[PDB]
Amino acid sequence: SQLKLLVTRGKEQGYLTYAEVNDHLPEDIVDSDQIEDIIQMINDMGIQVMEEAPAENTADEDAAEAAAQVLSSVESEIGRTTDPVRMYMREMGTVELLTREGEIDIAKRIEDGINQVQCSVAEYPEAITYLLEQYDRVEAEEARLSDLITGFVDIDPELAREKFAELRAQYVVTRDTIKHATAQEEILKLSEVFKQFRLVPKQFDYLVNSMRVMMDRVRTQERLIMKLCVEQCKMPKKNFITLFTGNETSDTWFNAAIAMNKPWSEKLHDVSEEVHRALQKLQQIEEETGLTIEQVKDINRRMSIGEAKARRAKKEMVEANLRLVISIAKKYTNRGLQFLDLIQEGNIGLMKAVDKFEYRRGYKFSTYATWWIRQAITRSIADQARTIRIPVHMIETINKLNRISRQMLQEMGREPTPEELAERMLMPEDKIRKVLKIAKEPISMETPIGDDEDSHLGDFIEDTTLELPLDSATTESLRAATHDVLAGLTAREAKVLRMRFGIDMNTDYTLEEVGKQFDVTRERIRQIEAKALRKLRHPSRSEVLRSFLDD
Amino acid sequence: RRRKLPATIILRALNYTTEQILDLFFEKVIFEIKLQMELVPERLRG
Amino acid sequence: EFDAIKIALASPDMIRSWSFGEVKKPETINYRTFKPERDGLFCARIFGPVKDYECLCGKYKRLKHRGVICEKCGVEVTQTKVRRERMGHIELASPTAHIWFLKSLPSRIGLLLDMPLRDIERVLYFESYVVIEGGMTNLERQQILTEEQYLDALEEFGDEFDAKMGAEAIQALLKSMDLEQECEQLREELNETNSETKRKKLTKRIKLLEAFVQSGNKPEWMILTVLPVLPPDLRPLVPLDGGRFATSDLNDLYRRVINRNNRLKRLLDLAAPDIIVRNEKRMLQEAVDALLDNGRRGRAITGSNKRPLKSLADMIKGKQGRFRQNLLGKRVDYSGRSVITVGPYLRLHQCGLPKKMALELFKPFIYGKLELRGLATTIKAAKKMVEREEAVVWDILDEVIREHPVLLNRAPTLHRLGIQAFEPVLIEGKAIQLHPLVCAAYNADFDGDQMAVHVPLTLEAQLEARALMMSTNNILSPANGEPIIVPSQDVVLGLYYMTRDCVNAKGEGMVLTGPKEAERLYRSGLASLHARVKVRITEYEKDANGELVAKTSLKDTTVGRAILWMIVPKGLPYSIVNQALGKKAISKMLNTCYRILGLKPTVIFADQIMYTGFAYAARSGASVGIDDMVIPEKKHEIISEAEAEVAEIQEQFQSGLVTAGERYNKVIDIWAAANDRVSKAMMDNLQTETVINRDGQEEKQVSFNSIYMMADSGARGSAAQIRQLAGMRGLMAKPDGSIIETPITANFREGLNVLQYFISTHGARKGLADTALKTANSGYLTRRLVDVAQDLVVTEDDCGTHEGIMMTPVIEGGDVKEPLRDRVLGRVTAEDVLKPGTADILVPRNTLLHEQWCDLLEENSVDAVKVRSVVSCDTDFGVCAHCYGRDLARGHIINKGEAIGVIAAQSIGEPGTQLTMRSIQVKNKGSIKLSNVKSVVNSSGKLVITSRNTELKLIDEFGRTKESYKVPYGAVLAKGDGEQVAGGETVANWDPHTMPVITEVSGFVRFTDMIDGQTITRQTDELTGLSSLVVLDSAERTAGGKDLRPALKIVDAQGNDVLIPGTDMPAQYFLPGKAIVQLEDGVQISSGDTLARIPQITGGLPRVADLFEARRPKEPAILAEISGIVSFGKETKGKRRLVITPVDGSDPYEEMIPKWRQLNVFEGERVERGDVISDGPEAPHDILRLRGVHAVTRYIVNEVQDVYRLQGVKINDKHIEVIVRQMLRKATIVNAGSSDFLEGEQVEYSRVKIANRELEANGKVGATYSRDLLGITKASLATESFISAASFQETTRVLTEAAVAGKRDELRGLKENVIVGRLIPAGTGYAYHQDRMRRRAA
Ligand SMILES: CCC[C@@H](C)[C@H]1CC[C@H]2[C@@H]3[C@H](O)C[C@@H]4C[C@H](O)CC[C@]4(C)[C@H]3C[C@H](O)[C@]12C
Ligand SMILES: CCC[C@@H](C)[C@H]1CC[C@H]2[C@@H]3[C@H](O)C[C@@H]4C[C@H](O)CC[C@]4(C)[C@H]3C[C@H](O)[C@]12C
Ligand SMILES: [Mg+2]
Ligand SMILES: [Zn+2]
Ligand SMILES: [Zn+2]
Repeated sequence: SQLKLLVTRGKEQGYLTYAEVNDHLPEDIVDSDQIEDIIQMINDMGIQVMEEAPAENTADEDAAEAAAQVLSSVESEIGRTTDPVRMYMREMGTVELLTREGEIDIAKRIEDGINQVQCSVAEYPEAITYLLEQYDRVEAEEARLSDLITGFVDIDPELAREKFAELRAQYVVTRDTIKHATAQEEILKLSEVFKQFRLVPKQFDYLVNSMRVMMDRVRTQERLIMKLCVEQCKMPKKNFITLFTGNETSDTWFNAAIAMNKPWSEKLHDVSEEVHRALQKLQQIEEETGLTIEQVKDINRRMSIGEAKARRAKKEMVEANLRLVISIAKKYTNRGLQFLDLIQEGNIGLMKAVDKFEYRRGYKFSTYATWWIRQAITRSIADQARTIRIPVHMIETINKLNRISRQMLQEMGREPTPEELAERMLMPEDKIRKVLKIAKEPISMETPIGDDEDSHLGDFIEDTTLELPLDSATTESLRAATHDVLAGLTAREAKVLRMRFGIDMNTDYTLEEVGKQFDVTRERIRQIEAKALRKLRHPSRSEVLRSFLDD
Repeated sequence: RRRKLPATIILRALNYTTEQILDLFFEKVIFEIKLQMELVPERLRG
Repeated sequence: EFDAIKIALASPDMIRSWSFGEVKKPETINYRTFKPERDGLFCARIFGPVKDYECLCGKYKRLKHRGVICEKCGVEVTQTKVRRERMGHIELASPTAHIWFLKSLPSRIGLLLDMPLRDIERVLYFESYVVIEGGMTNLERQQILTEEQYLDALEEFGDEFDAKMGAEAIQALLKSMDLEQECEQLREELNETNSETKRKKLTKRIKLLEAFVQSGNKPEWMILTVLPVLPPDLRPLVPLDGGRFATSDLNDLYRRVINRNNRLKRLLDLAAPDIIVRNEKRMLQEAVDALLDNGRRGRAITGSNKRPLKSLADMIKGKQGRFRQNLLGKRVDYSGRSVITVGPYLRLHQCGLPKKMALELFKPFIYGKLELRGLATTIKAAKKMVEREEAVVWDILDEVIREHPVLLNRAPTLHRLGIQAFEPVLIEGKAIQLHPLVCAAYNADFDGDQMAVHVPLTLEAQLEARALMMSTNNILSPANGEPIIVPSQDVVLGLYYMTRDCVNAKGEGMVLTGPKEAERLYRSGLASLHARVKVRITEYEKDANGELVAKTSLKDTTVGRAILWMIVPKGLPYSIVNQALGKKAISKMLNTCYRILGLKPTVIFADQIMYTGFAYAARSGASVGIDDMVIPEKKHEIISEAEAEVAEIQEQFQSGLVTAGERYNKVIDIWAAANDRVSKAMMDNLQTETVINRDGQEEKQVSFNSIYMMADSGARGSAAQIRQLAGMRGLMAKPDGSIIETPITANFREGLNVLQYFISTHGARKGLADTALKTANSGYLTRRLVDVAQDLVVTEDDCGTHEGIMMTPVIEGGDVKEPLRDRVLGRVTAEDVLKPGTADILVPRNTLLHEQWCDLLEENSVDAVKVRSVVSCDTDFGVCAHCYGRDLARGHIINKGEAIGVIAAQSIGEPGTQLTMRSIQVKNKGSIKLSNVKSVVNSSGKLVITSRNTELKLIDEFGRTKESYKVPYGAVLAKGDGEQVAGGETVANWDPHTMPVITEVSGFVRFTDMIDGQTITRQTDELTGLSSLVVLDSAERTAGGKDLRPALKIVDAQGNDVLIPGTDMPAQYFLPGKAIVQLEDGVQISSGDTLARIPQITGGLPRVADLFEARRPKEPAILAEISGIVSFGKETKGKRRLVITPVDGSDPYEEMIPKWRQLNVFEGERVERGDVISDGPEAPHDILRLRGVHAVTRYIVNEVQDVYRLQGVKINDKHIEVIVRQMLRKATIVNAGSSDFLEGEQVEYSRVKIANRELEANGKVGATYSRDLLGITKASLATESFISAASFQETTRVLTEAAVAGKRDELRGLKENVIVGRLIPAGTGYAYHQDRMRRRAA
């Protein structure tokens, strides 16, 4: 319609004026870039913007028809945006802010989730043996006492050692008392006394990961059995639910299920070996677990639920905190890094805050974050803003000098001198000159340096690693002359010289191997080489080789 | 150099009413009610 | 080595196959040890060593270790130039779409998915979801779902639901697709979808799918998963002086991509909220698209400056890209430039070269020749000897230069004579000396111009310089066979002065024994150079089979002519030097020598002419003074008279008796007449003198005034410039294009006052500003014409065709402006030229018409010869030598391997900065002849024109036309066919207005349906009251009469209705609207009586450009789309309707003739296809369709030669037909026949032509077609090579189209072998390519 009217003239004249296009342009508000998009869309069939009123047609109809169809779509469009920052503001402008009480609920949800996870990992106490072994090795002076554990939930090493002694006593009195009615109570008491301790995040995560590896091994075995008993044998799931579940340890559910007088039971004969190996691995692991796998399964389910609750909790905290970072980031727009990059770097510092924030101390987040965010923006501007990376320390020093220099200029009405800068700062003066040399950003090799031929700066930079052609001809001339002066000699001495220096060969053989082939003991071959040299030395055999002696 | 819009918009943006716009731009022909009109000899040039 | 270049999409496996390692860090080099970092963009363990044969740690430093990987760093020890070839790769964290295949206007991804671009972009930028094989749960594949819709649909659908977002969704769509099944479905649909738009879309899509299937690609390769990384040495980080570094913009883009990819990978492992990961993926997409093609969809990306960064696409495309600049326009060794001086002592094959410039250009030759003679023991010794400039070095240099041509070239190479080969002559100084006779070829003068000199190195290059490019081989213009080595300005003045008589000079009436005695008398002072004497002259003539028979006689001539006769070679006559010998006489003399004697005599003769002219121009002592500019004695009287006349006109205007518009023209004409009078008086007072005498009586003779001598001889200047020197400056113009009424009445011998000078300044600056535009516009046309015609080559000896054009002289109304000789010389006859008596064959056939044959044709006075043309050659992919003609630069039939397209383009283009964008009265005596003439005896027995194509030609006594006048319809001719006429004998007259309506027989007329007040109006003359019934148009007449058609059928006195005399149909002559029926209603009339009386190009270079670009005229003349009887039907329907019901054929053809048009055909008339209905500018496309190919070529050559002829330019018609041959080279198929082509399809004419010829030899039938006419731009666009096309078209469009099609290029054009750096298949390299093709067929 309106666009079609604009096309009408375009073609009728073969050209149009910026004003007429902008006016006929659909009222459809366009965010500049959109207007930019359509201008080329019109340029697709070919048109002259010409801010003023006015050279041949070379446009394929296929391009033309496609541009026409997309042009029609532009009118039917509503809010098409080809700009990432704008899209980001919109997708972010869809989450409400949180009030002061709005972090307490989230924080307690996080604390409850992590407490559930801690108890669930606590229920599986087999790790306690690993913790005890680590403590024993540490007490063997393999590591620091305070590095293994960040204290306990109590403040002195003697108390920690007493608690470790009690833990070991309970472990030994519970492990050796399985014989079952009361063993569960002993295990519960052991877990409860272990709950009073506090572990470093790295060791706790390692224990969790080891447990996950064991559980994934068990799950791999179970799924291998399932695929070897269902896909190959079409074993009804009802049989698996009835037999495998309930015991989960013996071979009765599989080995003794072969006599069920069913086709799948008979077909299990072919795959009995691999499933039997899987059962053997499980029996061992089931013994290693020493706990009903179903109970473990429920432990993992509860842990997953707690982790999901914690993750979605912070999610909302970080959505309001994305609402932020946009402010701090705008403070470094022209610092050598692009805005969306600054914002995304801040979002990571924000995540780091939310996970390390304690509401008990009642800090305004908007303050336990406005730092973590700026630290992450500046760290980035320092580690990936220059093509030639500079250490954070050198960047700090350079910024300090650029400041101390501004003040000295304002109070001296004159740029300071490498000497006065050294005096005002605390640097050996030569260090100042070194830091005042760290070349600024590389120049663009396409920088226009023209007005005659439209030539760029990179066109005038020469290649310095090239051999001149009179040096390649000179080299071949020596490679020949040498053959003459040398050939003008007897065979054995010529080969001695050839081997010693490497003429026509692939190694500068030392005297030992030359003697091996020529049978001798160095001193003679040394003798043969020296005669040759003094010989080729006299005039009448070394005039052209002399010429090759630059002088 | 933006999109053009009708001129009168700006006048309305300057706190002008339609009556004032017409008073500024156009002259006035009066009519009386029988059905008599005042005539100015110069107006009916042709 | 290689014989083709294949192009296709790259699989991720292939991209990993190219790479030597993965780049993982955005690092480039260390900031203190400036060494490459471990896994960065300038690494050494991925891209190779930074020093030849050395590791980076330094353990392995000697070549003896070449080929091992040091374990302290893994840097293979090899050559550092391997760093210029090795690629890396980057593993993207998320698939990314290639911008070229996503945002090319046809949008290959969208075309292949049948999905609009907006949906693809929305899914791409995480705006909405999509369905990838939704399955059997009410889902539709490729269905767009917004986020909330996806959420709510996920509910109650426990199935996977196969929905995704982002470039991975697009990749899944492409991967799950099957092309063969789509082809099957499309065929099934095309079986029963016979609807225009629908079947068109189905055919388009099945074509695209079949092409993609054949290409061998997979669609999922359009989505990037691995990103290649360019070798470091093509994007270097070079250190500069002062510690500064220079870097390529690609390093910034690569660092951006790597930073965002690493951030995305790190952010995926932190399980961040999906908003963050979506934004990171969008950023990664943006960074990759900026790398591949910056600012194609976004706005841009800028570096430290505000300039946009240069991307990979920006390094191939543009006017600076590799596919352009470097590859045909690079810097060259063994070359140098300098300033040019005259050097009048040189021979045409020799140039003066500075000794110092030659000691540098020929340095390696000097080293070699020194070492070969023992002067220097080694090459370093030789380098020091030449450096010291020893004495022996100059002798060795003189030996090296002896026979070794050098190519000289002047700035704008506009034609091939801008590079020529010369033998050097070592000279002192620093300026090149250039033979004067060559200047015209270079368009060079000696006021600061410079020339470049190149030296051929190989043996073949030297031989080509000596045999092809030498200046003594190129003395004829390739545009026209005329010599281009004619003496220019001072030679002309000297030779004109020498051969120039005067009334009474020393030694008049003497009798000499020969030229030698004449020269002996002049140098001894005993005779004047202008002394009418009698001399015994001996002249030889080849009046035999090459015998040179001698004749001695006693000629009457001056001393100077006899002296000049000494340099003329034997075979020429004596009348050539027995005239005043101006500028054109000398060119005629050189042409005669060339055509009679050959090439070597012509070269010797031209040098002798130059020497003699220079000598005697010095001798004359000609000069220019102020008294030489003689102002007329009556100038002021003429000016006063004109001023009085203009004053009288002005005072009358002030009295209101003349309008201002008319008085303006009156004053303009008065001043033009005054200017003409002044010029005539000046030129008559200047061009003659009085001299006394042999006896003592007055006698007039041609003046020896220096200015008139320069102007008359053609040496320099013209009467127009002498007019501004001695007459009046004349009439100026205005910035508006108007002519200022008052002229500048002063000349330059006087002075201009300040006002007149201020007026003159405007014209000067206007001209200065124009010249530049003309230059820029002539370059455009030449580039476009070589792009179209570059690969046309003579590839055969004789195609054996029997068709050709019919050459006859071109006559525009009056005299003939181009005889038959110019148009037919050098061509080959297609048919025997029968003697005008029809007796026997004059030239049998296949005879190259050289000068002797053309003289014979002039003797027999035949003016119609059929000649073979390029545009109608049967050769496939080329042209034969017989259909071309002869070379025009060599003078003989053309040779196989000749780039006739480049020659044609350059010949048309070079003369274009010299082109500026601007009743019958039988004059002679002859027997008038008429053509296509229908007529009937009038009342006085005079003839009446009853034909729309009537032609009158003043056939002369011999039967050769000398005038051709189109005879207006409805007019009467006094004389008749065979009736001899005379001067001013207006053969006929006709109304300058109002097309008359004539009948055929004398009889009464009934105004049937001609009702007054209904169909017509009683407009009887108001004053004379004479019946003037006027037909009323549909709206003009009553609605009832509107349907009624006004008719005036003839009726006999018997009361019967007369039938058109000689026809059964009654003599009804329906009159259209406005028809002036001054005749009374129902009135008897005479035979062919006036039944009624219906009421009544750019120029210059833009005219030529739009003539080759086949542009349709704005008011296209309408023609007879078919032969038959004209008529009409549903009128007023916005456009009147017409029909030509074929006499026997059906389909009367209906047309929407716009009513505002003025038809030329009576509603009842018969016509033939290609007959004017309306009238105006003809359209080339109509002419090709209605009339044959020979009738559109004749139109273009004649239409484009008018622009050139008007300006005095002369170029042969061969060159315009080779361009036209390239315009109509595509054919549209009409009936598929028994061939394998669809009907509505365009194919190469040379392809359909051979497909059915081979089919016809078999037991099948051919496919019919209709030829197409294209402009030089679209015709070019159709090249079958993506390398040649990528040079002068849009590189991005060419490479995306070729990659998806899996195209392959086999180098056989001239532009693709230049880029790849191998012999072009045209000239000396035409034999190489032929043997290559032989071996390949093997
Ligand atoms: C105006 C034309 C552009 C070109 C002539 C100008 C524009 C920017 C200039 C360079 C930059 O300043 C950076 C360096 C500064 C050093 O001091 C001298 C070298 C250095 C490359 C400069 C040389 C030159 O002057 C440049 C290329
Ligand atoms: C008309 C534009 C001026 C241009 C020709 C001048 C202005 C600055 C000059 C360059 C700079 O010095 C930086 C480099 C210094 C190296 O030593 C030699 C190369 C290098 C590019 C110089 C060559 C040349 O001299 C430049 C480009
Ligand atoms: Mg000049
Ligand atoms: Zn190493
Ligand atoms: Zn031919």
